[PDB]
Amino acid sequence: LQRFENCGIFIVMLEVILKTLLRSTVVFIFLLLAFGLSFYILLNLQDPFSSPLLSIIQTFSMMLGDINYRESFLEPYLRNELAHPVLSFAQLVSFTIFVPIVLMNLLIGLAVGDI
Amino acid sequence: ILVVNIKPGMAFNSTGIINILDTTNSYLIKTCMILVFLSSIFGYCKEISNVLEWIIYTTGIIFVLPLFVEIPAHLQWQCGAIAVYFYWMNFLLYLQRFENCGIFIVMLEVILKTLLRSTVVFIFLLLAFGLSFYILLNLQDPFSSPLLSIIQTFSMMLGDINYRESFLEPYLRNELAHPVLSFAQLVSFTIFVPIVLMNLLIGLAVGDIADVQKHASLKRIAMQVELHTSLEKKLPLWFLRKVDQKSTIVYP
Amino acid sequence: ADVQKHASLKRIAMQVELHTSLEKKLPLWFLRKVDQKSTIVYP
Ligand SMILES: C[C@H]1[C@H](F)C[C@@H](C(=O)NCc2cc(-c3cnc(C(F)(F)F)nc3)ncc2C(F)(F)F)N1S(=O)(=O)c1ccc(F)cc1
Ligand SMILES: C[C@H]1[C@H](F)C[C@@H](C(=O)NCc2cc(-c3cnc(C(F)(F)F)nc3)ncc2C(F)(F)F)N1S(=O)(=O)c1ccc(F)cc1
Repeated sequence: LQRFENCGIFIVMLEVILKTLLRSTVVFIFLLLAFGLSFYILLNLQDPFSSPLLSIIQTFSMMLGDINYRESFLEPYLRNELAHPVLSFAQLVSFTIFVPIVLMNLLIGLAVGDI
Repeated sequence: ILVVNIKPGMAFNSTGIINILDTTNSYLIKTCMILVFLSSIFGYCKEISNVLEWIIYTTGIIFVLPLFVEIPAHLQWQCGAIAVYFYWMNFLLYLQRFENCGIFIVMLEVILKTLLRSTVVFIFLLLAFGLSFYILLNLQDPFSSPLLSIIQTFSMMLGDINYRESFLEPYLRNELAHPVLSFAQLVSFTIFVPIVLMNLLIGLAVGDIADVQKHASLKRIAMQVELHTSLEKKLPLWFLRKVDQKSTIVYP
Repeated sequence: ADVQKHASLKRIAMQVELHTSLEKKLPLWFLRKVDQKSTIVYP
């Protein structure tokens, strides 16, 4: 579709943002790996974090701002199923600040700036 | 390597993993513990970057103290969850030396400081909802205590309000004590904080990252020049004369 | 991004409008007691 004037500029805008997002992972995958390996320690008794790979896929999927908060922090806390409660909520807010808010606004800053 | 080969919560020693004691990774666990311990005692001697290095080395020791001193399994992994996190968070602050990484850490430093100036104001906009939902929704598990109420009303700000599970399903069972005011506070939240504050933060984020990109093509080179001159101020002069070079050829 | 055009002036305009509103309403002898003509700084 790049060969039609009606289409090609939206694929220039896709090429430009996808390449920008790619340069950004060479830094921020080491941010994801901090949360993925940390929630593997803190939430290990739960199905959705049971293994380091599933924990990094979960913290990848939480990125968009859908943390499943009641289902894996609160309902476990009110049943003592959290092993490290004071630190587990401190890692919840550290994720919520750094990723759904800081990184996902940093990427709107890049995308709006480039497009 | 010491994390992913041991189930989190099990005590361990150089001899292996305790449940029973078993030896199936013992040479890997022994060598990784000695390497982390050495890295931490040398880490103190090389002593926000300066603060994170204390949090890492004072805690990565506690995760590995069972190389010498037996410790509660809970304290070993509660330290592991902190040390394993801050090792990777602080790895980004080493990436600033690479030409093509550092500008994204500059854009992270700028937006994080911009959000923190905005937090000194809007914590009181959170605490208004956090203590109001503590009154209006007290019969529900997520709002059972003022601290849990403020954690829940923090976590709602992304625009994930659990509306059916805490307003409408409770309303259709008369479990809301103050129904008219409870829905009036549900709208007042949905306006002020997943819409007005998050669109304000996107306004700050775009406005100041599009200003880093105004200088980025110079900031790359200014970081490199300040790095290489800092090393010329710290390398001994004979080494610079042996290693530096007056002319170079290129073959395109 | 338009408030951030004026922000570095708007900080000061808010401070000037605050301090001049108080300077109109504190009683005249109080300003003459308090409003010192020079100040030193030690960097
Ligand atoms: C660069 C940042 C942004 F801020 C947001 C996010 C992103 O959308 N990046 C695109 C991307 C992802 C992956 C990928 C593949 N597979 C996994 C695994 F292992 F989990 F399965 N993870 C990531 N590969 C290539 C790309 C690229 F081509 F687009 F560049 N990333 S982040 O670093 O992943 C990330 C950061 C924080 C966080 F909390 C969670 C994740
Ligand atoms: C400044 C505003 C933004 F618009 C959005 C949001 C945010 O992401 N700020 C980052 C942040 C949060 C916390 C924090 C820690 N711990 C709790 C507690 F008590 F709940 F556990 N709450 C907050 N600390 C430091 C930072 C900072 F360093 F980044 F600045 N905040 S807000 O004020 O919190 C907030 C506002 C409205 C709302 F409806 C809910 C919350």
